[PDB]
Amino acid sequence: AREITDIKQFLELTRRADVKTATVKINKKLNKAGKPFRQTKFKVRGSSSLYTLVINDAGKAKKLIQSLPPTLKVNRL
Amino acid sequence: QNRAARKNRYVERGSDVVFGDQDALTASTENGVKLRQTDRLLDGVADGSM
Amino acid sequence: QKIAKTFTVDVSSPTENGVFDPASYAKYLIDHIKVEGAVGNLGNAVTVTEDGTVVTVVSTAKFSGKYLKYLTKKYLKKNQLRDWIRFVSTKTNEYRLAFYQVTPEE
Amino acid sequence: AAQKSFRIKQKMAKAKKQNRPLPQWIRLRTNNTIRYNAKRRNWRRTKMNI
Amino acid sequence: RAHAQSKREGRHSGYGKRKGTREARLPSQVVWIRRLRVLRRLLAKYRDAGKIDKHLYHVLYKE
RNA sequence: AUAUGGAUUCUUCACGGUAACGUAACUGAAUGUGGAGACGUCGGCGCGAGCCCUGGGAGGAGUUAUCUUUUCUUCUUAACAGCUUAUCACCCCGGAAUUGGUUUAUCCGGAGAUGGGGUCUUAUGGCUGGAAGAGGCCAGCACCUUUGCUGGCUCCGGUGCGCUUGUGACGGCCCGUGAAAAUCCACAGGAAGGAAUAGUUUUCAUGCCAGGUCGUACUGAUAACCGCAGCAGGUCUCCAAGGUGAACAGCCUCUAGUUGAUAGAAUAAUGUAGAUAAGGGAAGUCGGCAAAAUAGAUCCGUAACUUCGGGAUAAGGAUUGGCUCUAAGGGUCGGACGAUCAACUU
RNA sequence: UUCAAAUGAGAACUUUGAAGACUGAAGUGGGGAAAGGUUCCACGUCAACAGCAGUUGGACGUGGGUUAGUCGAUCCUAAGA
Repeated sequence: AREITDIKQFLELTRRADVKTATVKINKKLNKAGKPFRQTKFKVRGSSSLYTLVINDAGKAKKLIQSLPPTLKVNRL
Repeated sequence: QNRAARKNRYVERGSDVVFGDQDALTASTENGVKLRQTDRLLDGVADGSM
Repeated sequence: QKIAKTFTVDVSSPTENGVFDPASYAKYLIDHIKVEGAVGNLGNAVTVTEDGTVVTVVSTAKFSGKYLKYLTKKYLKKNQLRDWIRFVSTKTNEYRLAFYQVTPEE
Repeated sequence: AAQKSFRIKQKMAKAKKQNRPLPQWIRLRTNNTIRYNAKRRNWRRTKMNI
Repeated sequence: RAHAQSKREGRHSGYGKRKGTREARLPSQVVWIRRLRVLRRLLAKYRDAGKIDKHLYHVLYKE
């Protein structure tokens, strides 16, 4: 497994054309120790390794789901 | 109690009528084996007299 | 600073049958609870208040859900209601007395 | 043992298949001298010495 | 726990209860090494904070 | 096997840092040289892991004649990957007697110490990915069914001459100085090979294909091995909880595992194993044989002889429970003191 | 060691439950090497064996069960052959 920070690098992996399936994941966590917030994790099945991208904000998460290609298979939770 | 007692009791199905008193359809063969299995004592001889 | 903690014991299924009563239970709690030593000190650290369906206790002072469960089973043994009633948590700080399984006789 | 040769294993296999009592259809034959299996083995009683 | 709590107070400690040599109970070398390290790093922080000078530090180190 | 991406090249075979060295890359045949593989035991000292001990909160179980904010239990995180981290060692600046630094252990410095600023290994630890979807602990519905179905919580800390183990840097020991080879890598060398209209790099990245043969159950012993046996015998090794205590001694417990050894009824003599005994105290016996007595720890004290190391725990004395106190012995941070946190020794 | 129920013609010895104890992490625990070779597990079943018994079994009868690029062997050398 291999984390990615950058958003541009994730969009390259989706167009790489070995990646048959992706999967989205949603987790409840608590920031600092103040309040809850809804994390997301966009994982993508490479041939060798599993690349993943942790987005904390819920607003940026929902635009990212649309920003995936339609031809790629996507799988919720 | 009486709510439970009137809920729990049963219609008695068809299988109870035919197989209440009955038992042992296809009796237990002498080796104690399943239908496809083989038993090399009694594969050779066919019949209970022999 | 101190930050209060509501705890809510339902007693519906015992009370409707009439083995149990909220009034003696709310009477039993309010004296037997201990803060900072010993019994019978508790002005405004806690406030035990029955409705009838649900009993409610709210504590700015040191108090826990296990200590509430402790004092209930202490009370239930006093009435010989252990073996037939048990203290349960449905949600966090949200408790209710439920009868055990109990088969029908017939 | 639990780390056998193939050859040692091969001889256990022959020893397993030989380990059986007499088929009952052989009792019934014309001029049956043979009554029981006289070269039967058991793990406790006799060590096969590989 | 109750026996451990009385041992913290200084109870069940006396000559009757003890069945080991002083070294077996607490080694003499450990008592030295605790002590000598403590006297060492006292003199370290006095030197660098500059209560004591370096010439007197060198004498007290060997003492 | 190759093919795209990146890098490199018209100064063809990368740049940066004073330097230790650094980075995603950054041609290389013969031959040669070097490292890894590659290694004793003992001793303490540091660091890590697992276990032990311990507090708050969220669940579950037991106790409740009287007392107990109580007793027990669950709250977990793999290989692998990417960032980051350490003793030793090394580099630069600078020039030390009024000699300084420093380990539990006294070794180091004009062959350049102390000091200040760096570079490196990544055992090990940390942080995210793996990964909560898993696992664990609870709650509630459907019901002849060989059946599903749905909710929660899974959190935040602390302590140490602790135990087991791994590793580090040191020290002791010898007329003992404690394997080899496969395999892999590096360095020196430069045979030669590559561009300006497109080549060179498959030790950077991603992608494609493939991985045969044989062993794999179970016991490992007061019934599976060897003693003619389902024989009180013999047979190599790993894991290893709580208390008492110096202790992997003995004694009692938790997890796990047994409850197997022909039974029943009486309680004669003689036995086997084990105890006690008035007064005397070896009169017993070939012979104090066998029992008895002594025993742990602390303090006082300790002869002859001696190869000066010993003899020595010589001998011989005074003590030890329980409780409630007093006294001394540390750490942590920010500049004469003050706050706060902890160990079991005397 | 004891009490009940179940099974069965038959129970001091099988099974489940209820009690009382033991081994007491240098184990009557959990895994392996040598050696054994199916003893593992299920169903059926008691003539003989289990120095009493037996409905029980490592017994008797019939079956099922051991899946590897990564754990081993294979490869390397040791004393030696």
